[PDB]
Amino acid sequence: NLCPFGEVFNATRFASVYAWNRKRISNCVADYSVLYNSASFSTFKCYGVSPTKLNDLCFTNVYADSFVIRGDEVRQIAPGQTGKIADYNYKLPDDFTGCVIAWNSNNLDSKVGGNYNYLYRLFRKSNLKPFERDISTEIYQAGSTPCNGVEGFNCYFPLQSYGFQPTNGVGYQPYRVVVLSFELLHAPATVCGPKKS
Amino acid sequence: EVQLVQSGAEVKKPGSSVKVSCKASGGTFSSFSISWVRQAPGQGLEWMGRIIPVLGIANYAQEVQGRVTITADKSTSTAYMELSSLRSEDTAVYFCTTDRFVEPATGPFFDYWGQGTLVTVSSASTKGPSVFPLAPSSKSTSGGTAALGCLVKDYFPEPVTVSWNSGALTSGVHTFPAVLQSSGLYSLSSVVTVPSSSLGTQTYICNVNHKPSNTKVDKKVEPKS
Amino acid sequence: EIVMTQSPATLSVSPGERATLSCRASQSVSSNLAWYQQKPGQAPRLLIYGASTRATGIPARFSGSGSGTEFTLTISSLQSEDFAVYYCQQYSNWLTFGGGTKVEIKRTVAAPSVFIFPPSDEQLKSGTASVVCLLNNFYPREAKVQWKVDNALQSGNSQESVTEQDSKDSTYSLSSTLTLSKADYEKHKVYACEVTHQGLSSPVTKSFNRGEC
Ligand SMILES: *[C@@H]1O[C@H](CO)[C@@H](O)[C@H](O)[C@H]1NC(C)=O
Repeated sequence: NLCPFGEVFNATRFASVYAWNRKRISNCVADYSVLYNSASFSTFKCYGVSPTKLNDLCFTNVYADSFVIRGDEVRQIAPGQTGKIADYNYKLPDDFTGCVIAWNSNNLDSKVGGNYNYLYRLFRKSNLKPFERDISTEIYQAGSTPCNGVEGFNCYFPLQSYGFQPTNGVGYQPYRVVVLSFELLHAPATVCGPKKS
Repeated sequence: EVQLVQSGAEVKKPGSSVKVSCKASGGTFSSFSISWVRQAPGQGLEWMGRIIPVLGIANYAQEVQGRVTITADKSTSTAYMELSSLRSEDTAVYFCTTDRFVEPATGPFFDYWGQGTLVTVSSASTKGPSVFPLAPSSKSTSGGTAALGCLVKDYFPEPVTVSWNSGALTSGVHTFPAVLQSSGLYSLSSVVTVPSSSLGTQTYICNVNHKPSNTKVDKKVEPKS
Repeated sequence: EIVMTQSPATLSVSPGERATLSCRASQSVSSNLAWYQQKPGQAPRLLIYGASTRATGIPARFSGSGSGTEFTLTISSLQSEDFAVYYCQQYSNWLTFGGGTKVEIKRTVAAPSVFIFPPSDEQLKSGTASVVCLLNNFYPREAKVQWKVDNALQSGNSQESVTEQDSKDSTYSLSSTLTLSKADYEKHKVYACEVTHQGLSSPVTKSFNRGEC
């Protein structure tokens, strides 16, 4: 049985980055050559694993995380990076074992006058731990005065919209991201390439 | 681009509630959020709240929290503002706006506005006016010109219209804004300056129409003797 | 909080002239400053955002400048439609509205013509007396009306209302109504309206005696 990579890569709609999606993959045969030999992806960088060995490796579980960001932020989806997306939305671990796949989606995720479905967290008083997902909407207290849950001066709503317009520069255009995580536990590996089946 | 059409004006009693609609004629609002801004008569603009339709979350200002509910039906491209426990202080015009944000500034500015919805709150009941004359005399002349008019008193709600001689007389006419009396009823006057050399020649009739009570009065104003 | 101060409250400029409106922020808002125009009876509309960027469809005779705490809205050649209220608004740290500047039509000074009207016998029959003082076709807008009943200054029992600037001659007119019960109206004789206006070298009084006409 193959792995349902099409559900993740070829999904109709993607999640906002602050509420990034995660799909568990197990008990299937994966064909990573379909992905590395695609040229549809502008970004395909692996960490802690080498890409050409993937078809000959097994793992206990593979997690695919999917979300949308803008072009200038694709570089933040890497270990050790900082910035608004890596600090407040989606953080990779320093010891990351997996791959980061991205591609431009300006045609799917833009609307004339702005597509506002895709949001990001702009304010947070602490950085995320790796793979932490914060979907709360508390008012962010920028000063010393309690905000009482009321938006206002020094009391920011923490989320903001990308507002993807098809006329934005490539840096401000939507990019779909899929992060694969290769997890190897003391348990029978169930996700293998075609060669290790 | 975006056209915002709001529901019509409302006259409401204290303690009751009102719900004002705002429809984006384009089939979409094309904004991150939609705000409601109110303006009391003669006053400035006060932000009340916004709804973020994508999240279904509404943030309200402190002055109305607990009394106000802002919603948005994505299917009909319509935002609603429901104000309850209405007091007379809520008498104002209410505007809906599409919000625009420029990172990293945290405030919105409003690039498109509905036409506004007047909400009058009063314990008064619908009453027609009484029309009394403001008759010309000698202390009512200033050279060759005299002044006369009509006093339209004790009506509710707004408005009344006033014309002179069934629209034939228009120059020199001043119909003043109504004043709200401590009784809760409205009162205005409409005056016109004419040559005093024709106060016996010309006949002057003010035509008063108060549509809310189906009251129409034609008042002849003749000089005093 | 950020406090927005607009000056002056009323800007009297003649048609076709240059208009300059000031907006001051109590602390820096960078360029996150918006200007709105509110024509009489209409909703506000956006003129400028980003301190100097015209909203779509706004003609080039409107322009904004400034950054930080000091902003200005300039109208290069005043048009009749441009006579309106103008609001600035910061959106740097949430939002704050300015108090508004009224751009008013500057015209030559014109003294009011004053008229007083005793209550009608019809109204007196009902039990109430209304005494009306009319100030007709004056400019500037500042005018002071004083009611005296037998030299007793009336305070708190009168209401006034003022027209907008006349579309033809740009003047104002004002109406002042003094309210008395019928019984109090008949206890007194001299009903006077004293009007103070810049176009008058001396204050003017119009008055009648109850029952004498
Ligand atoms: C996505 O769809 C394209 C064309 O429909 C197909 O060639 C590709 O293999 C699909 N990708 C995945 C991961 O299923």
